[PDB]
Amino acid sequence: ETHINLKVSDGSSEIFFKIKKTTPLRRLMEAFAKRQGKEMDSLRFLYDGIRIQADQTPEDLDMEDNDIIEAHREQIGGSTVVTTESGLKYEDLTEGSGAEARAGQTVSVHYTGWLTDGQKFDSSKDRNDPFAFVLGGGMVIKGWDEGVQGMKVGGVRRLTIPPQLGYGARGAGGVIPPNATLVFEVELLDV
Ligand SMILES: COc1cc(NC(=O)CCNC(=O)[C@@H]2CCCCN2S(=O)(=O)Cc2ccccc2)cc(OC)c1OC
Ligand SMILES: [Ca+2]
Repeated sequence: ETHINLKVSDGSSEIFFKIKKTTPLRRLMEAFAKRQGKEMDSLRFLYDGIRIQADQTPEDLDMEDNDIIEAHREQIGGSTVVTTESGLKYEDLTEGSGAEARAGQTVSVHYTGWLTDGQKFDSSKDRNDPFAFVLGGGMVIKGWDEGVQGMKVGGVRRLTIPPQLGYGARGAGGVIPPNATLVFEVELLDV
């Protein structure tokens, strides 16, 4: 009766908040922002398609248990998902600036990879260590050699990789199953 549970989805993962219906959503927004290393005014929180104001409360918005808040931490408002001739899907979430990565260059990125059920299988951020590779050199799965081309520093791009451009029927490490579609969020840090 007094409290409410809310899902916040940022496009890649979901986390839950229990909050009193009389607490301003500022506390939820600040709690979510702190996880991303950002201040809440630099994130866009939407409920039923409408931007949430910090001094609004869940009662003010007539929210109900297990409602969803959409959180956008990246820079582009209204992105588009591109499907290429290979079946690779990619979505630019932040454009970045400067030179564009091209084949033969060594690029350094941060990434997180998830299965489509939401299970994370690896993240360079969990080691606080960027990952580098020679773009186009066949040293990573094919979906990455294709999908990281054209990125600029600061750019954040979400890749959805069909298994034939990933680990295929083999899978990987007892963690990625056979024929898994792979989702990566990639931030280009240096080229
Ligand atoms: C076949 O099995 C494995 C392969 C690798 N590495 C590679 O193939 C190098 C190329 N990387 C890749 O193309 C991709 C894309 C670039 C970032 C790293 N990746 S990744 O999907 O996040 C690697 C990974 C797979 C499974 C679990 C955790 C991470 C690493 C493994 O253990 C860490 C592993 O499991 C024993
Ligand atoms: Ca490193």
